[PDB]
Amino acid sequence: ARAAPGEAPPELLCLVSHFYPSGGLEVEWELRSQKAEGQRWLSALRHHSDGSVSLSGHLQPPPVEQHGARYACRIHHPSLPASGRSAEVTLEVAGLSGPSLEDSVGLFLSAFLLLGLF
Amino acid sequence: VGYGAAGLSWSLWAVLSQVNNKVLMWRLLKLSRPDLPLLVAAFFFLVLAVLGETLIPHYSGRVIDILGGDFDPHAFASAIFFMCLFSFGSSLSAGCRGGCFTYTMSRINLRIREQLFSSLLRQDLGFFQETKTGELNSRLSSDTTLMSNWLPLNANVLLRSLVKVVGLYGFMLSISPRLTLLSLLHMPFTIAAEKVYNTRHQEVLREIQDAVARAGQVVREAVGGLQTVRSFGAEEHEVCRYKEALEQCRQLYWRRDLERALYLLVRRVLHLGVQMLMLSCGLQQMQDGELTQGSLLSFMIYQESVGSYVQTLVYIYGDMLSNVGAAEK
Amino acid sequence: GASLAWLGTVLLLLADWVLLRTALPRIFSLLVPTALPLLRVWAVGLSRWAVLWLGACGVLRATVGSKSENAGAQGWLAALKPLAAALGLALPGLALFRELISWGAPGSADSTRLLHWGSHPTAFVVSYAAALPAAALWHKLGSLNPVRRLLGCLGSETRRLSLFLVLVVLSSLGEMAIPFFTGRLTDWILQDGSADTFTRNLTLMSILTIASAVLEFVGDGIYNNTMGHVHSHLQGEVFGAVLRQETEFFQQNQTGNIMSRVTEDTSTLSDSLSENLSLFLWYLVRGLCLLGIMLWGSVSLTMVTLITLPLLFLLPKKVGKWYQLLEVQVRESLAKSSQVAIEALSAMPTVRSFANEEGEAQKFREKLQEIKTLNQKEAVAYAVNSWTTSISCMLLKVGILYIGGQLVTSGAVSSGNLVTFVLYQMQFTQAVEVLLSIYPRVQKAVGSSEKIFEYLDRTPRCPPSGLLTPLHL
Amino acid sequence: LTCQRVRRLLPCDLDIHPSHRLLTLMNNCVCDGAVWNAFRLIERHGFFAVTLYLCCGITLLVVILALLCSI
Repeated sequence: ARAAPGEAPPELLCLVSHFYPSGGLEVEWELRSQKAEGQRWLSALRHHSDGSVSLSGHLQPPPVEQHGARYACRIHHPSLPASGRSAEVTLEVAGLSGPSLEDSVGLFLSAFLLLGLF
Repeated sequence: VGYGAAGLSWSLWAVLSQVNNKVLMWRLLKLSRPDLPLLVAAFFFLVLAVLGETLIPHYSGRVIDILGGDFDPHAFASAIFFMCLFSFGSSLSAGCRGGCFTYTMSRINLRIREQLFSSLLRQDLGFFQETKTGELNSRLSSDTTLMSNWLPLNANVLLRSLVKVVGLYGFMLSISPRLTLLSLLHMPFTIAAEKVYNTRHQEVLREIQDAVARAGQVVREAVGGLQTVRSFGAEEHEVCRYKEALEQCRQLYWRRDLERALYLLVRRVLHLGVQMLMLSCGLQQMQDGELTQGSLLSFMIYQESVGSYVQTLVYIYGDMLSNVGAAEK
Repeated sequence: GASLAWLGTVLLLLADWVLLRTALPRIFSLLVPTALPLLRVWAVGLSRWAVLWLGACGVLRATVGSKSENAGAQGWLAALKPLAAALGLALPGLALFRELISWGAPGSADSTRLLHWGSHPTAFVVSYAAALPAAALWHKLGSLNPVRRLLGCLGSETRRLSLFLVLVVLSSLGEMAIPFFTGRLTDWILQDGSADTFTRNLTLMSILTIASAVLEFVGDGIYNNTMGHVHSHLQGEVFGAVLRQETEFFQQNQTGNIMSRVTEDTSTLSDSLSENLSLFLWYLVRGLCLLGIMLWGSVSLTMVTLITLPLLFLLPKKVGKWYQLLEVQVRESLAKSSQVAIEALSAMPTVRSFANEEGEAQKFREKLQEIKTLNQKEAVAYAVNSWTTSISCMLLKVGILYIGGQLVTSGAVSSGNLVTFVLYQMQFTQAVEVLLSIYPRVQKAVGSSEKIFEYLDRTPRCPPSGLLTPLHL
Repeated sequence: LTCQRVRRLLPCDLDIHPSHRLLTLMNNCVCDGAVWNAFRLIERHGFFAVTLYLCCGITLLVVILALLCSI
């Protein structure tokens, strides 16, 4: 995901796939650590033929200093080790930036060419 | 394959089998003898230029490598300084060499003109009864130019190629004598094509000079007797005659240029074919394990370079011989 | 007049900076969906161009009403329209070109984030600073020597030199199509087991090389035929012009002199013309290809390189007149030698009846001595000009290398693009050196052709022929 | 091979007219700059070999000068 400065980051979605037992799942959102801000909720359980279930943890981060912050979902389940299993993402907030030298010279070339055509 | 080889060798030898050109070139060398110090200086400067140009590439590559990778300002500055130093020296030597060659050409031209005029002044009067003044002047002002019209460029190219070919052949022998012997496939075809083209070229050059002499005689008669042509209202007639002579000259020029272009096309095709053959043979050897990839690339570079140098040597030598022998009168 | 025009221009600038900067992006973002940022940028650019063009038209109409003041203000206002067009269409054109170049590696930051760059004051200033010089150059070009006389000979042959140029361009394209379809050599030759890649690439390369060779053959044939026609036509014209003069023109100009001018000056002129024109056109086309590649590499450094070429062409412009005078003297001395030879060889009974072969030889030797003293200067100038050209191009390369190092340290240019640009800029500078070496040859050709063009342009000092042909006289 | 990094569009020798040039299989690697690099050749073939080859090349020209001087 690539956010913008002052714009609401997209609602991140963590998928926990094909685990049994259904109970005992702990999905925690972290900002890498500190707790990831943003309204976090959970989806219903989706059963499969083999009997395992899947869940979706949904996070809505608040409007977004930082340049390479990570939003991650950590899953703690009895079958997993004590550390659990995590899925992280990268955030970019460089939605605005001044024109580069290459862009300026390219604009000059475009102006020259379009004036030549006319 | 044996039948084909025997037939192709027989055809090449038939095409391959000059003394007049050699003696005229020796005469030109005798006439150029007084310019020996200038030629010595030119050769010295040529050698210095080649030696400097062998050193420039290392520092050019150092600069490129520094820019591409980690940028160390001190190394960048040192490489720039040495590249500039060697380029400066080589350019100075090249300029001196070119100036010396040009002055030698001019001196040879003036010497030719003086000797031809002093020889003409000694002839018997029947010689001047049997010849025309305009044509003599055309010889003295154009064939002398032809005799010395190539030294600055042809001499430089010949000497550079001569300096480089021996070393390149040594290197490619060091890598692979087998492929080095294979690479000699081009020489027969090169020499045969050069022989055919040189014969045609010399013939057409002589015809061109004759036509130029005829047109010069037309102008000579028209301008010398101006008051007589103008008293019969015959200027348009003289202009028509001159235009006919110029048309003949133009057709001869066109034949010369067309044949030269066709020869260049033929030798480009030969070069491409022989390079393809060499690449195929080297690839087969590399697959068989005889030589590695780096050796194959190095040998291809060296062998193509020597092929180009040998073709240039042959062509330039033939061109000098044609230019000298076209001024036979 | 002038005050009203300046006030209108200032008001237009302020309006563009205030309203068109911010209002238009909002309007075209609300009207256009977010799925087409390029469309938003194009719409904003077109709207800005239309507004500025309407303002310029209104200002021009207002100024035309009054004619009491000078016309310089109107001349300056004439560039308002191209400047507005540049301002409006600089960004959308670049965005369209970048989108069309690659569909998987967007440069972005212009087409997307449309309002973030239109309203960006930095981008506004950059667009104005880019549009000002382009508009200035376009207006200067639109508002619009012996070399012209020299080149006027190639008037009726344009339709054939154009074919020559087309064939040269086709050969260049075929030459460049080899790396773009077969890649680098090691990509296929070194791979062991190559059966569908070695043969394919080898055959494609051979076909392209053969096609380029045949195209060069045809172009060279066309060019040589055209140059032969030019040579013949010029010689005929010079001879006719000489014969159209008056009876005393041939008592001031002697037979050998006129003959040398007609037969020898024209031939040297034509040889120089052919050689240098072929060289110039070929290297011009290849330099344009190299410039395209360099622009692909780094646009900024390519512009920096193009800025400094006049600095390299300064000195030749100064020394061209010296070259012309030197060659004029050389031709005159050759003509005097021709006169001596013609006069001596036409009266041999008289020369021998007085035993004066030695005197004729001495006169010829004196003329040759003059020519020799001129040739010494020719050679020295050749050496010094070679030095100057080499040093100039070396300094060009060194300066570009230093600036590229500064840019790579500053992070403005990536290392790979910098290396590619440098490697192609070296070839570009070599071509520039070839052109610099051509320039003195053109000056010498002017010097050589001075007298024959004087003959051609001379006005005979005799009455023209009449029209009376009565049946009975 | 760093020579194959760039595509040669001009003739390797600029004093040769373009119409007289050869269309080479290996562009920018057979040019005199890429081939006759003193440091690379000394590394690959040894100092003695390169020096000997250059001496032989120069002695060819010395022989030509001697022949011209015999006249």
